[PDB]
Amino acid sequence: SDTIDLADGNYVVRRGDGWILSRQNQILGGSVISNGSTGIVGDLRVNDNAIPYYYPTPSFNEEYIKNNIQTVFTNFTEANQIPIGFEFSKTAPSNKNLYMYLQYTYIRYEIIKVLQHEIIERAVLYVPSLGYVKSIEFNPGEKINKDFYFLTNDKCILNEQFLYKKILET
Amino acid sequence: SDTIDLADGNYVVRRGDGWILSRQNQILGGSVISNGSTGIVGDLRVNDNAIPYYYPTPSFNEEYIKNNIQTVFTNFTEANQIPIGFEFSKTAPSNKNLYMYLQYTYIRYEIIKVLQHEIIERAVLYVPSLGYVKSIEFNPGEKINKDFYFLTNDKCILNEQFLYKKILET
Amino acid sequence: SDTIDLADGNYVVRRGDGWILSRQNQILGGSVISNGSTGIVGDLRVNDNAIPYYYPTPSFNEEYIKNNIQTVFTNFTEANQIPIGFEFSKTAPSNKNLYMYLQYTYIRYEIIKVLQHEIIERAVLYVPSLGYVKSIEFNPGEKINKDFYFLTNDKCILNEQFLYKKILET
Amino acid sequence: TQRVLPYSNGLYVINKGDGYIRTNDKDLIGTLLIEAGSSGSIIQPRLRNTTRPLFTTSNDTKFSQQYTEERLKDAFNVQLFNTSTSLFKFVEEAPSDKNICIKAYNTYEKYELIDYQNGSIVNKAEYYLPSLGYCEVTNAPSPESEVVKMQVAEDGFIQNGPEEEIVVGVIDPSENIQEINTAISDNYTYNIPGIVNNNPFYILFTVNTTGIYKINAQNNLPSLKIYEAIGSGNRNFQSGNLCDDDIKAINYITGFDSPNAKSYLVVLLNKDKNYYIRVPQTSSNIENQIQFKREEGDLRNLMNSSVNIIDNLNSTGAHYYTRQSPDVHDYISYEFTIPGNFNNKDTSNIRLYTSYNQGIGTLFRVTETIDGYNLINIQQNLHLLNNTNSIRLLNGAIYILKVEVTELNNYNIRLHIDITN
Amino acid sequence: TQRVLPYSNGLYVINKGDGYIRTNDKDLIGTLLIEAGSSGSIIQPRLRNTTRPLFTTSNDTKFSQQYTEERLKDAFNVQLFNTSTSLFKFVEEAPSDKNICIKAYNTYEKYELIDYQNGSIVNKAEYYLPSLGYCEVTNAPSPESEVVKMQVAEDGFIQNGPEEEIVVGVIDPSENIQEINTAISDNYTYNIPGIVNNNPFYILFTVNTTGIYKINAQNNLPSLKIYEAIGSGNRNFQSGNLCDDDIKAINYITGFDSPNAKSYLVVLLNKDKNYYIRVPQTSSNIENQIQFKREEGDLRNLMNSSVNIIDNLNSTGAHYYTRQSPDVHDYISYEFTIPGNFNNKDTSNIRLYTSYNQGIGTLFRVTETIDGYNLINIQQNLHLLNNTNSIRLLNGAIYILKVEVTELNNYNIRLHIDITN
Amino acid sequence: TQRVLPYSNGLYVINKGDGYIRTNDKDLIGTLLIEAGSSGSIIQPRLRNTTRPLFTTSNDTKFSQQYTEERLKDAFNVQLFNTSTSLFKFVEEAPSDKNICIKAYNTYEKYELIDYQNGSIVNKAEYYLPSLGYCEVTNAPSPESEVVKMQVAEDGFIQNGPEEEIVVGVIDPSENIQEINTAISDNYTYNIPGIVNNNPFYILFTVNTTGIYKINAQNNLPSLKIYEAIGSGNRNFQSGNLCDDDIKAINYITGFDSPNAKSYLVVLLNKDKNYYIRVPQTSSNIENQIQFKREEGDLRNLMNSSVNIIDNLNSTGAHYYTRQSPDVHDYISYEFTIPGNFNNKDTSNIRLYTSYNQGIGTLFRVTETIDGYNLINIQQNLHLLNNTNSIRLLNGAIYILKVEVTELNNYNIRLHIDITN
Ligand SMILES: [Cl-]
Ligand SMILES: [Cl-]
Ligand SMILES: [Cl-]
Repeated sequence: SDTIDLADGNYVVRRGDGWILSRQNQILGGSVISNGSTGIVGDLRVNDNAIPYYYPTPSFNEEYIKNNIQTVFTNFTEANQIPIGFEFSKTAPSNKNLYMYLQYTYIRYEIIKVLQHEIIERAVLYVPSLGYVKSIEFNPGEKINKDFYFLTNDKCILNEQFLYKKILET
Repeated sequence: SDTIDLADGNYVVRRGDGWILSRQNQILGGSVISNGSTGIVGDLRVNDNAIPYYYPTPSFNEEYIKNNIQTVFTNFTEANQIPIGFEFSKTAPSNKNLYMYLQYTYIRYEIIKVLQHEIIERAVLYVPSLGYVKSIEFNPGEKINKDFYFLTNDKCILNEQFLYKKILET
Repeated sequence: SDTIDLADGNYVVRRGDGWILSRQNQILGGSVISNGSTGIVGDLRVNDNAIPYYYPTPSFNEEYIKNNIQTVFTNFTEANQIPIGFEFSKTAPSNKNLYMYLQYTYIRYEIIKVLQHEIIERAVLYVPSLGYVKSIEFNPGEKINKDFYFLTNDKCILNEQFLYKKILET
Repeated sequence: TQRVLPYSNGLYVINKGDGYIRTNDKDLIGTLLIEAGSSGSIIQPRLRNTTRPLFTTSNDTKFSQQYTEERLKDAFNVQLFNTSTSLFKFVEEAPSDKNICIKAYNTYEKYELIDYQNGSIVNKAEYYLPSLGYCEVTNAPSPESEVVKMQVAEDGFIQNGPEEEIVVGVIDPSENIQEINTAISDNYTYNIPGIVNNNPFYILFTVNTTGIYKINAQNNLPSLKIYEAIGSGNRNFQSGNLCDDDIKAINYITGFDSPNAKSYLVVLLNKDKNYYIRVPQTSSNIENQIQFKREEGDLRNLMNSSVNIIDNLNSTGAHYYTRQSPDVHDYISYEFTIPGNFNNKDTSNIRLYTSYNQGIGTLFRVTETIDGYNLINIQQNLHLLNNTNSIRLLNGAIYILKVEVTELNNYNIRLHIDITN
Repeated sequence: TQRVLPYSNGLYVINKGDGYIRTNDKDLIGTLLIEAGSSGSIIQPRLRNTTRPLFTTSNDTKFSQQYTEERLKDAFNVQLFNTSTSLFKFVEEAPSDKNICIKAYNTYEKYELIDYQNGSIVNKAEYYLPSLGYCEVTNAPSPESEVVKMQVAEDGFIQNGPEEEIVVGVIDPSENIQEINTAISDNYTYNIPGIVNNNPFYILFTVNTTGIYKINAQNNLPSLKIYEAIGSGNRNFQSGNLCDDDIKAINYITGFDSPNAKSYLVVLLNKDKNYYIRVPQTSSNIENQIQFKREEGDLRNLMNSSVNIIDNLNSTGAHYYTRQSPDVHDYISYEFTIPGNFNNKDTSNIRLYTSYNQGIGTLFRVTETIDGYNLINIQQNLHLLNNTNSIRLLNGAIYILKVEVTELNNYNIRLHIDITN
Repeated sequence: TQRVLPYSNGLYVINKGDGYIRTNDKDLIGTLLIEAGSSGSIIQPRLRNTTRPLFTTSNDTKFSQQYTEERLKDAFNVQLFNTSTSLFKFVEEAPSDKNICIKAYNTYEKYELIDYQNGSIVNKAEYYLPSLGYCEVTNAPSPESEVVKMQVAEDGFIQNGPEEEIVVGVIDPSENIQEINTAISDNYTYNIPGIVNNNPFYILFTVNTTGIYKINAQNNLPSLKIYEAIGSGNRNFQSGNLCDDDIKAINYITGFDSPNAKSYLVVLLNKDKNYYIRVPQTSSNIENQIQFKREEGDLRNLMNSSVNIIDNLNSTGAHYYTRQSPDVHDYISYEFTIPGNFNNKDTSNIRLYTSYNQGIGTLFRVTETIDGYNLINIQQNLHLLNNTNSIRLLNGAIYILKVEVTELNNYNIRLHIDITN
C-alpha cells in the first residue's frame, strides 16, 4: 500500500528522472516526416518552461519543499537559469509516413511523513528535466491506439527510484 | 503565345516555387572544398533578404498585387518576419576540387488581365522562398561553361505551376 | 644556435599556425564519453579569448610588434572581432571510456634583430587561431603519462615555419 | 448516416490530430532541390519565438479565443499559444542515382471545443495550435511535362498526420466548485449551502476506501451526475483528506440530465482518485442534501449506473420511459413496482422492451431486510430490442432491471413496461 | 601577344571568379589537426554580419568605391557589400589510417570595372566581394623535415576557384535615358528632344512583333549603337506598351562609335525584349530624328550589322575605310556606289580586301523598286584578307558588301575598295 | 601508511583530474531515452556564459577564493572562472536491436592548493573549476525490476575522468622578486639590498652559457633554495640579458629550508631558462651577498645538490646531522673535516650511514690547488642505510659525501658520521 520500512518523521525523496505527466503529451506539437527524410525535434530548457510544478500539503508548503529539495539534492533554481538544449532524430523508411511528437520529462521529488511504517502524507514536486519523443509509422486512415497519444496517469519512462533523507527539526 | 482558356477579367496566379532570377546567380558567393572534405553553405530568411520584388503595371499597382496575393495565397508579410534557415551539403571526391555556389529561390506570383482568350496585361511579384546550390568539380585552368555561372533569363528549377483565382470587383 | 643566413637589421617573422602554450593545456576543461556515444567539444573565437599575448624587448615594444605584424601579415585586430567557431568530434568504443580535452592554438609571430649572422634579440607575439583536442582511452585507476596532461614548453603541433620580411627605417 | 453522440450535456475539448495544413500552399515553408549525393536541410531555429495560431468560432461572446484557450488549458494543459521554444528541422540526403525535392510546410494540431446539449452541438470553436511541421520528399520534376492550369481549392485544411480523436470533458467555468474536505468513509451527508442557490454546481470529493457507493439527493430529487477527475491522486496525498489539484479535465461516469427524473447513482469509487458530482438547476427553495453511502451488499450489482425510480406504474397497460441512452457497454437501471396489492399470490404478466437501442438486460427482485437491500437474479440475458417474451411477476412487488447497451441506434433509450391482467 | 578586345566604348563589369585569397596567409581562418577517426569543423555562424570587402581603383574621382558598388548592382544585382547572412562551414572526418589537417581561408569573388575607350582601358577598378571560403585538406605534417626559411611573396591574390570570365556591359549613369512608351509596329519616328541637347543619351524601346528593323538618324547621321537589356521582358507585360524594369545590364548588338560616320542599323528585335539605342554627342544645333522601320524585304539579309554609307568613291584608284572591327562571327556592312555614269554598259574593275582581319564576304547588287530595296547576291564566300581576286561591276551602280569577321587580328577593320578603269 | 611528501616548503597547486561530479545527482543535466534506430543529443550551447565553480578552504583569511584563483592563474594560467565559451555536446545513436539511455552530468576539474611546511600541509583549499561534462550510456531499463529504497550518500565527489596528479609549485606572492638584469657569465656578486630587509625574497636571474654553477651566501649563510621557472626562455630573448615573462610556476631544484644550516648550491643551469633563488628570513642586520660562480672543474661532480658544511666534527665518537630528505633519485651532499692535525700519517676510522632512508653514496677527497678544488673519487656505490662498513681516512683532511636517495622512507635524512681512534 503506502507502507514503508522507515522510522517516524519527515523525509525528502528523489524518485528519479524520466517522469512524464498526464494529459500533457501532445501540447508541444509534432512532425510528420516521409519517404527517407529525417526529422529532428528539440527544445531549450530556460526560464518559463523550466518553472517547476508544486503540489503541497497542510504540513509541507511550497517553501518547505523547495528548501529541503535544494538542500539535499540539486538546486534547480540556480541550474535552470543556464540554457540546456536537447534533440531527437527519427528517419522515415521508404514509402511510409512517420509521426513524432515531443513532451517534457521531469524529476519527481516527494516530501513524505511517516508514522508507524505508513506514509500518511505526501507532497510532490516536478522539476523540468529534458524531453522524450514518441514515434509511429502510419497509413492514411489507420486507426491509432489512444494510449499512443494520451497519458491518463503520470508514469516514469525509466526505472523509478527512491533516494531518501530524513529531515531534522528546526 | 499569351493565349489562355479563361473568361474576361482579372486573375491572381501562383506560378510555383523554385524560381531563380537572371544575372543574380553568384552574388552571395561560394565555397571551394577539396580532397574528401565537406562544404555546407546556408542562409537565414529574415527582414532584409526577404523583401520581395514587385513589377507592377498601369492596372495593377503594388498595393493591389500585395493585397490580392495575400488574400488568396500565403501572407508573406506575416511569414517572412519569423526566421527560417536552410542548408546544403556537398562532399569533394578524393584528389579533386569542388566549387559550390548559393542563390535565393522565389515563389512567382502574377496578376493577369484576360480579354478574349488573351493575356493583355501581366504584373509580377517574386517572394523570397529558400535557396539553391549549384556545384561543379574542376581542374586548374579548366574552362567552365558560362551557363554554369550566369543565368540570362528567369527560370524555374522545378516544374512551373498555374494556380489561378478570378478577382471580383470592389 | 641562433645563427641565421640573413643580413643585418630587423625582421618580421611568421612562424606558423598550430602553436600551443606551456602549462595552459587543460584550463578549458574536458569531456568524458563512454560506450559508443559521441562527444563534441568546441569554441567561439571572439573578443576576450582572442586577445593576443605580447612579449616585447627593449628594441621592440608592443606597438612596434603589432604595427609591423599587421602591415606585413594578417590584421588580427580587424579579424578577431568577427566570431569564428570550431568543433572536434570523438567517439568512444564499446565498453571503454574516452577523455577528450581542448586547448587554444596560436599563430606565432616574431620580431628579430640580426647582427653578423646572429639573432641577438627576439620579440614574440601569440595570436589566437583555433583549437586542438587531445584524447585518450582509459581504465579505472590506470596511470596516465604526465606528458598527456601537461606541456612544459611551447611547441607547434604542425610543421613550424619561417616566413620573413625585412623592416625598413622610419 | 450521422453517428449518435451519446455524450452527456456540457463542454468537451477534442484533439482531432496533428499535421494539419491549409489549402493552396498557405503554409508552405518552401522547397529544396537537392542534387544526387548531396544533402539539404530546412530549419526552424526559433530565433524568434512567435507563432501564429488559427481560431474560428460560432459564438464570439461565449467561446471567445480567450475562453477557448482556457478550455484547452483545462483539457490538455496547453499554455503556450503565441509562442514556442521547440525546434524542428528536416534533413534529406539524395540517393546516388537521382535528384530529390523536399517540401516543408508548417503544421497545426487541430482542437475542437463543443458545447453539447440534449443531442446536438450548440456552440463550436476550432483552435489550430501551431505544430512542428510536415516534410514531403518527392523525385525531381522532369522537363517539362507541361504546366496544366488549375483553379484554387476552397479554403480549408488537410490532415497529414495520423488519425486521432481524443475527447476530454471539461468543468464548466460558470459553475461553482464546492469541496468536501474530509474523505468519505461509510456514510456522509452534504447539506446544500446557500452560497450556491438555484444555479448548478459541482462537489469535489474523494473516498477513504475503494468501494461501491450509492449517491443521491433527498427523495432521489434532483438527478445527479458523476465525473472522475482525470489523472487525479497521482501526486499529493493526505490520509483521510481531499487533495485538490485543480484538475478540470473530467470523464463522465453516469447520471441523467433531466433534473425532474427521480434517480440514484451506484458507482465504483477509488481512494486514489477524486470525483466531481454535478447537481443541476433546482427550481425549488427547499433545503436538500446529498447522501453518500458505502454499499457492502447486493446493490453492488448495479455499478456503474443510474437507477430511475418509476412511480407512475399503478394501472395495467402500456407504460414507457425515455432517458438519455448510455454508450455501448454502459449501463442504465430502472426500479419499478408492479401495480396491485402485495398478497404473495396475485400476479401480472410483464413485458419489458426497448424501441431502437439493443440492450442486454438482467432482472432483479428487490426485498428489503433489516440487513439492507436484497437482490435476487430472476432473469438473465434479456435481449430488449423489440422483445416479445413476457414474464409473470408478483403484484405489489419491487423489481430492478439493469440494462447494458450493446447497439446504440438512438440518442435516447426508450424502455417499455407493458402490463397485462 | 595581347588579346584584341573588340569591345564597344563604354563601361563593363567583369566577374573574374570566386575563391580568391591574399598572399602570405592574410586570409587564413586557421588550421585544425584532426586525429584519425575523429572529425573537425570550422564554422562561420554569422553571429555578426559584418564583412570586409577589398577595393582598389585607378581613379578615385570617377570610379570611387560608391560608384563601383553601384555598377556591380547594375551588372549583377549585388546589394550587400559590407554584410552577409550566408553561413559556411567545413567538416572533415579523418580516415582510420592517418591524421588529417584542414586549413580554412576566407575568400573573395573578384569583380573588375573597366571604362573601355577606343581600344584600351582608360579607367579600372577591382572590387573583391567577400565570399564563402576555401578549405584545403592535407596529410599530417611529419616531424620535422626541417623548417626552411622563405621570404614573403609580393602583395596580391591567388585564385582557388574555377576559371571564370563573365563580361557585362552597363548603362553609363551620366547619360539620360529617354523612353518610347509605345511599342513600335511597322514605322516610328522619334523626334530628338531639347531636354537632352548635345550630350549623348539612351532611348529605351520595345517592339510589338519580333522582326528585323532598320534604324537610323536623319541622313544616316550620326551613327547609332544598339544594346539589348539583359533578362528583360521576363516579367511584367502590357500589350503594345513598354514596360521598364530599370535594367542597366546591357549586351552590345551593333553600331559604330565614330559619330561622323554615315551608317544605319539592321537588327533582329524580339517583342519579349527591351532595347537601348545610344545616340552620341552631336556637335550641331540642327533638329534630328531617329527612324525605326520594320523590314519585310531583302534588307533582312543584313542582320545584324551596321551599314557604312561610303560617299567619297568618285574617282578611280585606291580607297580605304577604317572602322572598329566586329568580334569573331559578328558582322559589318558597306554600301557604296561605283563611280561614273550609270548607262548600263560602262564597267569598272573592283578589288575588295582587308588588311589584317580575316573576313568572309558576300556581295549584293542593290536596286530600289517601288516595292522597296532589292538585294541580288552576286558573290559569295569572299575571303577578304589580302584578297587578290577582282570582279567587274557597273559604273554608277550601288552595292553592299556584308562582312563576317572570322579571325580578329586587329582592333580595327580596314576595308579597301580598289577601282581600275 | 601515508606517502612521504618530500616537497620543499611553500605553495603548490595540484591538478587532481577532470570529470568530477557531486554525489546524489546534484550535477545531473538529465537523461534521454532513445528508441532503437533513433538518435539523441544533449547540448550545452553557451547561450549564457555563466558557470558555477565550487570552492572550499581551511583558511578563509589567507586562502580566500580570490587568492586561490590567483594561484591557479599562477600555476596553470586559468583565467575564466565564472564563465566559459566552450561548447560541449553528447550524441548517441541507439543500435537497431535495443533502446538506449544517455545520462549527462556537468563536471569539474579538481584543483588543490596547499601550503606545505616542514612535513605537513598547514593550509588547504579545493577549487572545482567547471568542465565539459560526463556522458554515460546504458541499456534501457526493464519493467520493472522493483524499486529498492536507498539512503543518500554522504556529500562529496566522484571522479569519472582518468587518474591525474600534476604538481606545480608557485611563487609566494607575499615575498618580493628582485631581478638581476644582466645575464651571468663566469662570476657575479649580488649585494643584498635594503629594500628587502629581513623578509624572505626571490632573485630572478638567467645565465649566458649553459653550465654548472656554485651559488652561495657569505660564509655559506644562510642556506639558499633554487627554482626553475617553468616554460621560461621559449619566447622573448635579448642576448646577455634577462627577459622576465612574469612566470610564477616553479620547479624546485635543490636547497635547504633550515636557514642556520651552512650550505652551498651546485646546479646545472641552462641559458635558455630563467631561475629563481629564494633567500630566507635572516635574523641579522649584517650585510650579505649572493655569489655566483661558473664551475669548470671537479665540483661539476656535485650537481645537482646542496652541500652541507659540517663544522662540529672536532672530537671522536658519534655525530649525526638531520636535513630534509631529497626525493628519490635526487641528491644531497656533505662536506666535512676529519678531526685532528693533518700530518699526512695520522688516521681515523670513519663509518658513514643513514637511519631510515636508503641512499647510494660516493665519497670524495677534496684538496684545493691554485687551479681550484680537486675531487678524488675514493669510494663508490656506498649503500648508506644502516651501513656497517668502515673506511680509514686522514686526520685533518676534507671529504665530500654525495648521496643519491633511492628509497624514501622518511621526510628527513639522518646522516651519521661515526669516528673511532
Ligand atoms: Cl430504445
Ligand atoms: Cl583589316
Ligand atoms: Cl635516514
